[PDB]
Amino acid sequence: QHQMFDPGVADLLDTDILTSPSKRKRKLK
Amino acid sequence: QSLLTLDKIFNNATSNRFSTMAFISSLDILTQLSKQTKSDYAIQYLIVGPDIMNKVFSSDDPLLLSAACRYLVATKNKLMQYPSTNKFVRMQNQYIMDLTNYLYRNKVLSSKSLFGVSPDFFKQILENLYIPTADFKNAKFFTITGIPALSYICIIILRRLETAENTKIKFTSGIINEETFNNFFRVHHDEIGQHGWIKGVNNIHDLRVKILMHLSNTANPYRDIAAFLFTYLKSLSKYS
Repeated sequence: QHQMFDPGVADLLDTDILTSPSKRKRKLK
Repeated sequence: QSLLTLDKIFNNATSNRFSTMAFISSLDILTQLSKQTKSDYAIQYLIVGPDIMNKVFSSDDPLLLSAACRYLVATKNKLMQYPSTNKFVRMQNQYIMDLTNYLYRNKVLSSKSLFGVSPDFFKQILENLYIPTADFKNAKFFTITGIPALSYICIIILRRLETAENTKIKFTSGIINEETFNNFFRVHHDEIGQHGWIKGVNNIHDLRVKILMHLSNTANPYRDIAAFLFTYLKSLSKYS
């Protein structure tokens, strides 16, 4: 698993965009 | 110098060669000031603080790194008559040990810190950083051929050395590292063993020394990095 963010800051950052493209597509339009 | 190094014009992403020209002009004036013995200036006016020097060491500009090495060479040759333990002599010692470790030693992870940063973070950046070949990952790109400003420069120098000696063998790989060097000797072992490549070189360290010989010639604006490596290295002190 590519944990790009530090665990201290990944809690408040929504990482679910990379896993689910539908979340990104509904956060664009 | 304080205004020039701010990350609003002089960055590692949005480049500005104007700021680099102003910085190397300031470094040239500092080198020409350090050679004047007759003027009794204060010793504190030749340092610029660590925060400028480590930042410009981190910057990927070969002319700027050459000017920084020139500044270090000048300030050490001025500081040799000064006492060996002052507030700024150990500062210059920190500068040269960090720069030599980043440039030739490849011992960054074993050091206490690099440019004021401990090597645990420097290793953690290497973690999750995918490399296609994991033969030698922690020492591949932390050297004279691994510097972003000096990676392809060493390849140009190697190609010119191949052309000068009329070698039938050309270094096909586009990166000079230990893995590529070992693979290059592995693929053409019997040709390397007899004739057809750069003479007097058998390892990657000898290749770096032979590169440093060509950077010391009177054809490049990168004289000062070769002199810096030839000065503050007892192994390279005989090549001056």
